[PDB]
Amino acid sequence: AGNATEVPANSTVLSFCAFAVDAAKAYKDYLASGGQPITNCVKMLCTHTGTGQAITVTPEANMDQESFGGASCCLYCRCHIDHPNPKGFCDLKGKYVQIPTTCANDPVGFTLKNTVCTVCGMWKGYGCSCD
Amino acid sequence: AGNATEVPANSTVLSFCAFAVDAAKAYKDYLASGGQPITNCVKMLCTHTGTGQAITVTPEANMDQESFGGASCCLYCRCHIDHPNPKGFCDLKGKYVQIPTTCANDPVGFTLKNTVCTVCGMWKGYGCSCD
Amino acid sequence: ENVTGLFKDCSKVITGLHPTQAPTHLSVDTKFKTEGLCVDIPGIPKDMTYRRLISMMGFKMNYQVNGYPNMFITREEAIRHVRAWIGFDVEGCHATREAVGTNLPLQLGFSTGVNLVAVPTGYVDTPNNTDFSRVSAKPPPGDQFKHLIPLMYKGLPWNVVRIKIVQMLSDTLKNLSDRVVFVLWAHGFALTSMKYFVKIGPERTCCLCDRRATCFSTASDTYACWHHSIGFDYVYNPFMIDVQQWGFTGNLQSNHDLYCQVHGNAHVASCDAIMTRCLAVHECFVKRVDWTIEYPIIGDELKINAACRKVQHMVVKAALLADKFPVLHDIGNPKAIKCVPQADVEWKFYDAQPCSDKAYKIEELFYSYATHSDKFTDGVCLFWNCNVDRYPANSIVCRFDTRVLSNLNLPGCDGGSLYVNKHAFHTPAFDKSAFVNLKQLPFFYYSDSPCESYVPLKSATCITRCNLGGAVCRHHANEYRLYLDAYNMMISAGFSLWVYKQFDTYNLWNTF
Amino acid sequence: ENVTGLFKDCSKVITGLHPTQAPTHLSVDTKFKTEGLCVDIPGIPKDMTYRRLISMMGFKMNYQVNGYPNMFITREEAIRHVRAWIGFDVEGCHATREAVGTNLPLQLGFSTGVNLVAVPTGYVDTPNNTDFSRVSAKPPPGDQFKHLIPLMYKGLPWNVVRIKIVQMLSDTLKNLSDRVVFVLWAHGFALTSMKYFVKIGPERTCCLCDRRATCFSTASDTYACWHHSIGFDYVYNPFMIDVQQWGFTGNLQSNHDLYCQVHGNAHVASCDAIMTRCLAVHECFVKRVDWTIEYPIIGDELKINAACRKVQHMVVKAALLADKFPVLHDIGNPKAIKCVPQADVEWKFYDAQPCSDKAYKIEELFYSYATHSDKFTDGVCLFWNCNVDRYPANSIVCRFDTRVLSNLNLPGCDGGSLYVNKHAFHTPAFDKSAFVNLKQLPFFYYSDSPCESYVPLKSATCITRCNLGGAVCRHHANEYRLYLDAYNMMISAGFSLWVYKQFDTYNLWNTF
Amino acid sequence: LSDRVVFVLWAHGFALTSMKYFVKIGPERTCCLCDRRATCFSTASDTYACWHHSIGFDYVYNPFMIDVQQWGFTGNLQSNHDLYCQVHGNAHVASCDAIMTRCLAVHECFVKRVDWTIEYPIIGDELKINAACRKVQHMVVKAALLADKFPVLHDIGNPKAIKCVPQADVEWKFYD
RNA sequence: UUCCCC
RNA sequence: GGGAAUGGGAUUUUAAAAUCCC
RNA sequence: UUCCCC
RNA sequence: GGGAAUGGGAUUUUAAAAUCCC
Ligand SMILES: [Mg+2]
Ligand SMILES: [Mg+2]
Ligand SMILES: [Mg+2]
Ligand SMILES: [Zn+2]
Ligand SMILES: [Zn+2]
Ligand SMILES: [Zn+2]
Ligand SMILES: [Zn+2]
Ligand SMILES: [Zn+2]
Ligand SMILES: [Zn+2]
Ligand SMILES: [Zn+2]
Ligand SMILES: [Zn+2]
Ligand SMILES: [Zn+2]
Ligand SMILES: [Zn+2]
Ligand SMILES: [Zn+2]
Ligand SMILES: [Zn+2]
Repeated sequence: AGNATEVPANSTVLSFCAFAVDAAKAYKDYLASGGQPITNCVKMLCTHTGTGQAITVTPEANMDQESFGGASCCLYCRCHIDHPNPKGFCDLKGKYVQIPTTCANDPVGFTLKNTVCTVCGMWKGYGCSCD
Repeated sequence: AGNATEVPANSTVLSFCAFAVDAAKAYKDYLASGGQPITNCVKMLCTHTGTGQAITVTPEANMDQESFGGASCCLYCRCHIDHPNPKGFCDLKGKYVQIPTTCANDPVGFTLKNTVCTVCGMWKGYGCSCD
Repeated sequence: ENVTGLFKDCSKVITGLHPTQAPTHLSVDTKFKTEGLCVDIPGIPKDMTYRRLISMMGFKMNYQVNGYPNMFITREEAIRHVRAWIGFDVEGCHATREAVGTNLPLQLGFSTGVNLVAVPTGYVDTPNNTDFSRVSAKPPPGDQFKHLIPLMYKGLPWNVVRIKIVQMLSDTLKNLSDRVVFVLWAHGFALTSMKYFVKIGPERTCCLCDRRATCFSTASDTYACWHHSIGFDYVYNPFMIDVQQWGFTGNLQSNHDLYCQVHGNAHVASCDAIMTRCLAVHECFVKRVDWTIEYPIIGDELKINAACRKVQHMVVKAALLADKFPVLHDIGNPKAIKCVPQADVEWKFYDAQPCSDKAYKIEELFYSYATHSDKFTDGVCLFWNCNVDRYPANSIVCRFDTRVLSNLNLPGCDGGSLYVNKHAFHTPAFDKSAFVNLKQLPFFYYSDSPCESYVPLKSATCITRCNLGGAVCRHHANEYRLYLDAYNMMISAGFSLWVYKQFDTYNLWNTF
Repeated sequence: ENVTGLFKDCSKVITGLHPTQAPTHLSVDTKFKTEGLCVDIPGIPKDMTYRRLISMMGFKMNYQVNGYPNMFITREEAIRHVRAWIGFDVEGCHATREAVGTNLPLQLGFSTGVNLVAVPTGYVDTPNNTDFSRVSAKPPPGDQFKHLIPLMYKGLPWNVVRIKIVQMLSDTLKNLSDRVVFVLWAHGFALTSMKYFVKIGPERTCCLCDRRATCFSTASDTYACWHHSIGFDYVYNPFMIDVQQWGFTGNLQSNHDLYCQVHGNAHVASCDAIMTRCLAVHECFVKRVDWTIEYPIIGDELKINAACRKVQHMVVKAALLADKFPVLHDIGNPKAIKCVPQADVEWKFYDAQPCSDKAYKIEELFYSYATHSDKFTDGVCLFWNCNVDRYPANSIVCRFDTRVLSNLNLPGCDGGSLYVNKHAFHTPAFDKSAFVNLKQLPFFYYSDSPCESYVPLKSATCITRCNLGGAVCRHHANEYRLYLDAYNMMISAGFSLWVYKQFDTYNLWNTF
Repeated sequence: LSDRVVFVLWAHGFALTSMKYFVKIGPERTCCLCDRRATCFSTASDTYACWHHSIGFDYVYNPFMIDVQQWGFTGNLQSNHDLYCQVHGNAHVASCDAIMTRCLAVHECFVKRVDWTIEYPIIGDELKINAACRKVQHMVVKAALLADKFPVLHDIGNPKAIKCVPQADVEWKFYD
C-alpha cells in the first residue's frame, strides 16, 4: 500500500537530518565529511530564456541557471520536519527555484547557504548587481 | 443491491457537472484545466458504409466516422440533470450519433461543442458539403 | 473492482438497456455486447415505457478546476470562518417497492435548531429524460430509527424545502458572515442530500449589491447574497468540513459525550447537527487563546472595547478613593499596565501566564478558591475578565455572561460560549455561585476635572464637585450621558460587574 | 531504479503532486514527467487542500560524521554501560480509511515497568508544511492484539508523552549513569517511535553543571543532564543495541524462555522490554565474571568493601579463637590471602572454575551438597561469597541477598541479580532453603589488641577486657561504634551472615 | 425538602424488580434519635432513621411511588416527553430517563394552572421572603408614585383590589 | 447476532 | 477444531401471527 | 474480518 | 439500505508462492 517517494541513496542523509536539532548544520557537516548531496530533485525542461530570478511561479531559468521545483530544494520539505521560520511556512514550496548551473549538483545545499536580494529578487553573489 | 453503471475514473467530473449551474461550461473548464474526458461510452460496430448523417435511427457512419449510442454522448444523460432543450427532451437519446474518428476520444465534448445542419442532416464543418 | 455506486441503476428489471438508450457501457444489455463493442440488433425494439431509479450516492467533490472554488476547505480556513459554521445532518429512508439500492433524504437538520421533513423524491431514468419525482420508500429497519416512522407521512415537496433552507440560512447568517460553512460528520449522505439544494460554479456577485453571492434563483438566473435572497431556492458555492476525518474512533455521540454534557438526543437531525458543531468548536477552540488569528468587525466591537476600558478606569478610580487601600492585587491582567496610573497605591500583579510581557514583575498564580483563600487577605483585588471558581469578598470583578448570545457571542461547548470580538475566546459556563461574597455594582459617574459651561442634568448618580451646588455644567452634563451610554453598552454586551458589599457612594461625596 | 519505503506516501489519492509541490521526482504526477524531466503545464492548477500521510518507517542510522556520536553501539561497549541499560518495546496501530501503509506508536513500554499510551499521531504533508497531527488508525487484526482495542480511547498527546518519558528516564538513571542505552529486539519500529521523542547532534554539556547533556528542551533551546532535566521534552544523544542481531532466531519469548522463568506476558510493551533486557543480561553476564572490565564508583562502594573486610576479619578471628578448628577451608577463594595470618590453623584454597594459573597452589572444587557433603567433615569451611545449593553444618557463610535491589544491585536473569561493585557479578536467586544447617550470626565485637588508651558504652556485646568493669574505655567505645556502623552498612547492602549452629560467644569470654 | 420519598416511574415492573434489592417495608416507625418519620433501615443494627440520621443505613424504609404511564399515556417515554419539553433528552441512560419521567409528571400535574386549594408546609424562610417582598413592593410603588405622579396605575395580573399604598393620589385598575 | 474454549 | 445463547409482559385475531410497552 | 452511515 | 479497509520488512524458489521477523 502507498506510493514510494525516495530512492535508497538518500536513506542515510534523510534519516540523519530528520533526527538532528539543527538540520542545516547537520547537512553541512554531513557534506563536509565526504557525504553525498541529496539527489532525486525535480528539474524542469525549459527554454532557458527566463529573467533569471531566484524564486518565481514559472520556470524562469537563465542560460547560466537551471530551474527546479521548490519543494525538492528545501531541506525541511525533504526531511518532513519543521521549518525554522517563525510562521512555520515554506518560501520555496509552490514555486520554482533557479540554481546556478555550477551549483546545480546540490540544490538543497545551495538554498540553505544562500539568500535572495530583496530589491531585484536575485541570489546574492549569483546574478545580483546592486553595489 | 442494484447494478453499478459507472467507472471510478468518471467519478470526479460527473460529480462536478452534476452540481454545476452550467454543466456545458463546467465540462469545458474541466477539460481546459487538464482533466481527462468522459470514458465508458457505448461504441457501435458496423461496416462503415452508412450515409454519414449526424443522428440516425440505425448506425450509419461513414468511412471516417464511428457510431456511438446517443445516450452516452449527451452530457446531461450522463450526469442525470435537466436538458436545456425547449421541452426537456433529448435529441441524441433514442438515436445513433456519428463522431469523427479523430474526435472519438471525447465524444461528449464533440456533441457539446458542435452543431448539425438542418437542411443536410450532418455536422457543420465536419463533412457537410453545402457550405 | 472497476465500478462505483455513483449513478447506480436501482431498478428491478432483470435486463439492461438498449444501446441507443443505455447511458454507459455497463448499462447496455448483455444480448447486444460483442467483442467489447455493441451491435445493433433489429430484433429487439427499444423500451419506451421503462422507469429506472438512479442512485445519487458516492459523489467525489475533489475537482481541481481553475476558476472554481473548492467546496471542501482546510481546518485553518474553517477556524477563520467560525462565524459561518452551520452544523448539518440528514436522516434518510430506503427505496423499497419498485427499486432497491439507494437512500433518499427524509429529515434535514441544522445547528440553528430546525428540522425540515421532505417527501421521498428521486431521479428516475425515463426514455426521454431524467425525471425528478416521488418514489416509494420505507423507514430504516431499526429501533433507533422508529421515531422516523411518522415522518414518512409528514413531508413537504422539495420546492418548499429548499426555499425554506435558503430562508433559514440567510436569516441566520446575514449579520455574521458572507458565506456558509457546513460542519458535517459523515459527508456521504450529506453530499447526497446537498445534491437536492446546492449548486456550484465560478464566484459571483449579488445582483443588488457588491457582496459575495450566496444564493441562486432558477426562476430567473440571478445571484444574491444573504440580505437579498428573498425567493431564492438554491445555495450557491457553500463550503464544508468533515469532522470525522480529524482522527476519530467510534460514532458521533461517543466522541461528543467525552467533552460535553448539555447536548444529546441522538438520531435526530437537528440534535446531531448541534453535536457536530459542538465537537468541532471543542476541537478547534477550547485549548487556549490564539492572537495570530484576527477576525473582521461586524458590529459594535469598537464601542464595546472602548466602554469596557472606560468603565474599568472609572470603577477602580472611584474605589481607590472611597476607602484608600494602601496596596491592591491585580489578577488576570495580560500585561503589566495599571488601569489608573495616577493612583497612589501599590499595584501588585499576578497571573498564571502573561501574554508574552517583557515586564516579568507579574507573579505566578494558578488561582483556585480553596487554595488561595489566604493569598490576598488585605487590600482590594481586581478580577477583570478573569474566570475563577469563586471570588473573595474584597474584589472588583468583571465577568462575561455566556448565557447572553449575540453576534459576538456564539454558542460553545459544554455550556460555554465563543466570544469573537477581535479574537476568539472560549468562556466556560456562567455560574452565579461564584458571586456569593460580592454584590452587583451600581451605576455612577465620577470626575474631578474643572468645567466651564436639552434639559440640564438632574440625577443623584453624578458624583461631581460641580454637583455639590444647585446646578451642573454642560460639560459634565454631556460626559455623564457619554458614560451612561458606555455603561449601558457594556452591560448589554453581556458583562456583569460585581463589587464588595461595603462599597457605597457616600465616601466618594467625601472626596471633594 | 530501486526505491525505499522511507517517506512513503500513504495517502489514498490516486494522482501525484504538482512539480512545484512534489518533494521528489517520484512524487510528481505522470502528466508532467517527460524525458526524465518535468514540464510546467500552464493550465493545471496546484492542489491547496491535500493531506498526505508520510511513512516514518525505514530509517537508517549508519551515518559517519566527525562530531556526531553513533546511536548503535557494539555489545563490548554496551557491557561497559550495563548500568545505563533500559529495555524498550513499542506496540503499534495501522493507519486506516484516509491513508494505508504505515504504522503509528500506540503503547510505549520500558524495563522500568511503565506503559505510556499515545493517541495515533502522524506526519502529514500539506501544501504549506508538514503537520504533526492526529490521524485515523485501527488496532491490528488478530486475537493477540485484542487487548490493544481499549488503548485507542485513552491515549495522551505526544507533547505530554515525551515529558513523561524524560521524567521517568531521569528518575531512573540520575544515580546510575550519564547516558541511556536502549535495549531493543527489533529496531525498525523502535526507531520509528524514537522519531517522536529523540534528538541527535554533537556532544554537549548541561546548562547548570559540567555533566554530559542527555536531554534537550525546545521551549528554551537548552541541554541538561539527568539531574537538571525538569520540564525537558526530548532525549538528546541516546545509545541503543539490537539483541536480535546477536544471532537469535525465532521470537523474543521463545529465546527468553530458554533461560528465564520469571518474566512472561508477551505483547505488552513493558513486559517485552523486561524480557529483552533480561535476555541481553543473560547473553552478556551469566557466562562468567570478567575481571578485565572495571566500573566507576557511583556511591558507597568503598565503604561497603571496607565494612565487608572488617566484618570478615572479626568473625573469622572470633570463630577460630572460640572453637579452635584444626583446618579452615577457604572455599571459592583463588588467592591465598589469610584474613588472620597469626591464627593457629592450616589453610586450604579452592576455585569453583579453573583459573588461568596451572600451578598446584589451588585445587578444583565444584561444590554441591549431593557430592561434597562428607569431604570436609572436620574443621570449618569459610563460604565467603560462594553460592552453593546447600551448605554443610560447620560453615561460616556470607551470602548476598539478590532480593535487596539498590543502585549497586540491578535486576538479572531468572531471578538472580547483577551486582556491580568495581566488577559485574551475576548472582543466582536467593533461597532460604540453603541455610537449614546454620543460624543467623549475632552482632558482636571482640577485642584482642592491647587496651592502651565520649558517652560511656552500655552494650553487653562488646567482648573486651575493659567491659569487665565500670565502663568501656573510649578507644574501644568508639571502635565498637565504627564496627556497628560497618555491620549495619554491610547488612543493609544485602549481605546475610550465617554461622554453624554450635557457635556461641561465651567461649570468647574465657579468653581473657 | 420532605419527610418521605415518592419515586416517579414510567414502567413499574422492572422498577419493583430493582426495588427488591434495596427497599424494605413494614408498619410506620419513628427515627431512633428524633421524632421524625422513619425513612431508612439498617440491617447491621435493626434500627430506623430519618433523612437527617441515616448515616451508614443500607435500606430505604417505606417509600412511595407512582406510575406515570398509568395516567393514560401511549407510546414510549421520549415520545410523550418531547411533546412538551425541549430541554431534556438522551434516552436509554437511566438518569436522563428519570429526569424525563419527573418532567412529564410535573407537566401533567402543574403546568395547567395553579391550584390555590392545596397548601404546602413552611419548610424554611418562606414567611421572611413573603414579608420582604411585601415591604419591597410597598416601598418601590410608593416611591414611584411620589416621584413621577402617574395619573393611573394598572395592577396587571392581580384579581384582588388590595392597594399596596391606599393614600396615593392615583386611580387603580385590576385585571386577571 | 453474540460469547467461551482450542 | 469444539460448543452455547438470543429477556419479560399485555392485547387482539385466527397453537400461531400481529400490535404495543419494558 | 472490522468499522462508519441510514 | 449505502460504503470502506484489511500494516511493514527480509530471504528463497519458480510476477507468484513459501518461510521468517515485527
Ligand atoms: Mg444522524
Ligand atoms: Mg512488543
Ligand atoms: Mg430507561
Ligand atoms: Zn520547505
Ligand atoms: Zn540585488
Ligand atoms: Zn440527453
Ligand atoms: Zn448542410
Ligand atoms: Zn446583496
Ligand atoms: Zn455539546
Ligand atoms: Zn463640571
Ligand atoms: Zn546538570
Ligand atoms: Zn527473564
Ligand atoms: Zn578498652
Ligand atoms: Zn431523625
Ligand atoms: Zn423535560
